[PDB]
Amino acid sequence: RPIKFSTEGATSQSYKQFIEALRERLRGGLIHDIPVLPDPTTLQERNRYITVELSNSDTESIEVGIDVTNAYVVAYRAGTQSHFLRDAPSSASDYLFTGTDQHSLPFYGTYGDLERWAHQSRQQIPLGLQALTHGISFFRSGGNDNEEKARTLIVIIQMVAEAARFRYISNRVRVSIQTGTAFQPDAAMISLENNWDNLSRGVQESVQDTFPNQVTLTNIRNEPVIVDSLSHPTVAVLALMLFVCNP
Ligand SMILES: Nc1ncnc2[nH]cnc12
Repeated sequence: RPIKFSTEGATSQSYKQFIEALRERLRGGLIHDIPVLPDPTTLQERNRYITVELSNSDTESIEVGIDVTNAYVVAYRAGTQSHFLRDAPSSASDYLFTGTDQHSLPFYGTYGDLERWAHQSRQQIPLGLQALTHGISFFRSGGNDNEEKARTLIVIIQMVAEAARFRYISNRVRVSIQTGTAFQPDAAMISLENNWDNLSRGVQESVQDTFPNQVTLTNIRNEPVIVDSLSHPTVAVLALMLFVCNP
């Protein structure tokens, strides 16, 4: 029962509905009124991995497998063949795409390794409906180009997983789809991606609404904004937290 998103005639609303469905499946609870992913140590492995279907048409689609403990993309599938990130958890292949031939990709799923293999940083790689359409077609074609494999995963990871995590990012992608205008992730988006764990930890370890360790983000105007409390307006950007601790 994959959660589905189609690029064909995609709209602001259809993308929003996709992210909302993904967020609702990923949610394991609320901490300080903010959704949090499940604690991996008490999660049953049969409940750990979910699939998203990304389609360009009724006859051109791929699937991506997601670890609900951290919203990580750990694998993708085209037809009878699947491909797992080098650092996919051992159990991922026991539950995802088990009726396929499962291959191991040569790169880790980290931005560091993906950017290394793509020979491009996140800042350089366009996001938006055309980028996603192009990536779906590339994975469905089965092309062996590892540079484009890494670039394509950078696109999918941000338009699916980072979008699920951050309201700022889902909205930015929604605008791209609405307007038909591709975009490069801005410094605010990059800083959110880079600080998800730190923000999740700040919220969940907060004492009287104040973070034990402060978090430095960058704002839409390339200015650095310090976040140290639950009341910081930038905290409203968190749609899903990584589980760190119960408060
Ligand atoms: N593979 C991945 N999936 C989701 N978020 C990520 N952030 C960095 N790598 C990621």
